[PDB]
Amino acid sequence: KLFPNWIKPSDSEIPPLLVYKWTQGINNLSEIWDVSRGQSAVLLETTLGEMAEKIDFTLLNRLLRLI
Amino acid sequence: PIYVKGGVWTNVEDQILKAAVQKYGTHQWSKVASLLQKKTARQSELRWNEYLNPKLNFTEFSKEEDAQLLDLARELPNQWR
Amino acid sequence: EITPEEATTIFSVMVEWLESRSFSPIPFPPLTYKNDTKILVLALEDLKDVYASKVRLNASEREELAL
Amino acid sequence: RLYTESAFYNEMLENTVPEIQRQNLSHTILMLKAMGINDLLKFDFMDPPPKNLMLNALTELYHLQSLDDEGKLTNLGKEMSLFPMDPTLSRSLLSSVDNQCSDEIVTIISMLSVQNVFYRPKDRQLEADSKKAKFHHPYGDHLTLLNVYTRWQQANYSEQYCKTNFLHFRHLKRARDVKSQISMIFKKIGLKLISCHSDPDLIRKTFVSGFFMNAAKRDSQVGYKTINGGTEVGIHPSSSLYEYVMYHSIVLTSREYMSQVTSIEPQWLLEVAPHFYKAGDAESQSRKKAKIIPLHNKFAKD
Amino acid sequence: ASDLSWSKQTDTGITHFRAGMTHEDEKLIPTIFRYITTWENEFLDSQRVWAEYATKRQEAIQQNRRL
RNA sequence: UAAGUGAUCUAGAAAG
Repeated sequence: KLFPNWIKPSDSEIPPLLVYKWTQGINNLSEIWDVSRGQSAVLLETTLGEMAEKIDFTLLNRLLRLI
Repeated sequence: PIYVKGGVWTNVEDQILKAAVQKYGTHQWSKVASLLQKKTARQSELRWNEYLNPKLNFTEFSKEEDAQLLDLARELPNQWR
Repeated sequence: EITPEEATTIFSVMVEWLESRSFSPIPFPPLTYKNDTKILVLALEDLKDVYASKVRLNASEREELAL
Repeated sequence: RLYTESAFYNEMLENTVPEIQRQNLSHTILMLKAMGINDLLKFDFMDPPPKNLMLNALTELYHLQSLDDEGKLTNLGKEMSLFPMDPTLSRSLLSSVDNQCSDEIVTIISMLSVQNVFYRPKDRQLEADSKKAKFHHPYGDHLTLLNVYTRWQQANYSEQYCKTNFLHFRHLKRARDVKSQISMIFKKIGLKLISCHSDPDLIRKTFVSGFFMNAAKRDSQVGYKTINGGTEVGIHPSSSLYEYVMYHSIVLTSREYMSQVTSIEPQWLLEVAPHFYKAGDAESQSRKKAKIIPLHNKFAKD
Repeated sequence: ASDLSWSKQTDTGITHFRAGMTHEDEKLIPTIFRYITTWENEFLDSQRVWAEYATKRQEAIQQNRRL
């Protein structure tokens, strides 16, 4: 149980399936759609730009030596 | 018989490769490979890069150089290239 | 690019995380495994997946297949 | 006769065959050794058995420690010969006080000395299987035998209780009389009769102690592979398991099965029979030899 | 092909159908999209069938049989 | 106070 549930791609569920699940999760949040008491939702999509392309081996090495 | 390439660098073979390199230069590795019936292009190029090229050195390291090395190991962990 | 302070912080974070998890690290794989063979079979299968379709193969490809 | 007169006169063998050519000779060799017969090959049988059957049975008795390697009786082989029993069962039963479960093992042994007590009619399988499941110990057919006998002797018994639970009264009654006769021998020879408050590990260890050569391991290709001879075997239908088992019986039909099976920890196989589970005795490195090597290394030394 | 200038502002109900891949002597070639189970259906369906499987597994356990 | 009018691109020859 290294990688927690929240990491998507490897889950053993299909990308459309994943999407569907995400949607379900969003819906199933407790009183998420209320706009009465100034309730305000925000969804933040962003890309971790060059996430692999600037991993330093030193730091990476030490990190791995943890796991 | 046709087969998959590999094996070990016999001295004659090495010499031949060197000759080829003199002839065709360090970026036509296909031709040089072809010249050697046993060894591949990639293999050849690697060999040239690693062992055979004269602008490398295999002289032992001075104490200062040893220090530099081991210090590098300490600081850059096993990024040996 | 990484400031050493930043690196340190990162290390602290990750350490904290696994600390919270009781995450025992992955060992260097010995001769112990009942799965070892099974594991091997997966990797080979994956590799084979490249080569089952394309009948005409390169030299490198051929070598890989042989291996 | 649904055959020709010529087939009767010429093709049928005269006699089956005498019983000696249709047996394992494990008990017979131990008897001949206790009688003082050194040369078993030249014992004057009216019809001699195949020499290989005698040699295999000498080898088994050496593994059980009843004989030494020079083919002489040990203290254990002399004590074993005093019991009117198979050697594996007798040895399991004698040692059972050391493992604090002699009372339970005296029951299991008496049950193994009778036929299968569970009735399963062809057209009434589901009701019969459900009644057996009242007594069934998962991964533990030998413990299932203990549970049925204990219920059969319970105060909650009634006249037709065996019929209403699909149990053969004749076989359970025979197992009781065998248990009483066995218990009288335990008292006569000073065995100590003992039990534990709660322990299925000890019963399994005792059963291993006699039956360590009748072991099989779960494997992906064969279902199960026997420790002795490396035979591909299935579990016999009567049992569904939830990776090592001991079996009472090897059943040969059009396929090979093992019947009457109890799960065992394979560390206990190494502990209880280290001479037999010596990795040198295992040729090459097939699935069993391979799985024994992790158990010795990764699951025991470290 | 709805009203392109309006459609940019708000979603319209589809009003006008353009002819896509046409032909003379138009035999109504069926699409592929009709013969693939659309994802939502697949997922509700999945939930059903897996639930069923779960239930029967329990039945098997209770009955002590191979399902 | 409760239907179906209508918008219909192409398009073949050479040499490679």
